[PDB]
Amino acid sequence: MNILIFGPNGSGKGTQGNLVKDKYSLAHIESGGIFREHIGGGTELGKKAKEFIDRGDLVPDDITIPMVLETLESKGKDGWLLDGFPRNTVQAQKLFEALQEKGMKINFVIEILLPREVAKNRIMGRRICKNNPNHPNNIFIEAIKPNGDVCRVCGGALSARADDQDEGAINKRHDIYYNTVDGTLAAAYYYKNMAAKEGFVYIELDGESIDSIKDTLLAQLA
Ligand SMILES: [Fe+3]
Repeated sequence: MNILIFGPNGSGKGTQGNLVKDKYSLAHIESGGIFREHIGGGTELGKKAKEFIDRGDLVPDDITIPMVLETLESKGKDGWLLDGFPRNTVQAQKLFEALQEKGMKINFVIEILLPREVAKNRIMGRRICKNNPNHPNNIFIEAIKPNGDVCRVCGGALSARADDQDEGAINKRHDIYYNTVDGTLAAAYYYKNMAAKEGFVYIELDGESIDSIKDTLLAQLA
């Protein structure tokens, strides 16, 4: 079983991913760890990539893509979930041609739908209990709305991390995702539009009841 998953920052994508690869026993291949296996453990491609990195440059796709495929072959031999790559349409199209050339089928693409404005807001609405950071508090998600200026769960003092209030970096990351011309949503639409031709199933998830979404999906797989 081979899955792609797409979703903006603050859609709980990593969470849904995790739930999926547990239930179906898949290897969660994330775009960061690909470069670690390579650029760390020094593969032929890692070595060539690091020359670009060490210069202030991004890796070109004809290095990036072969790398993604090598990780999928070796770590993904029994089923994989790809999160975070492809970020764009040039990458998406190249990825898909590379996949066909190596005969790896996609079985499901998953897209977590969520409006730009609502996504920013779940990032910004997110407060951390000082007693236990796992205690989920969010001004903008009702189910988990905090209790005054203190933790919904245990009533400890809760603060904001200022990476969550960095509208600079959040909008840069979202300008890329919600880019329907050639960015991440364009990458997902590209797959959506060939789902039937290629015979994979494309699953849309309403990103706005954390565990009623976790079985709109569990239901739709195998
Ligand atoms: Fe707490």
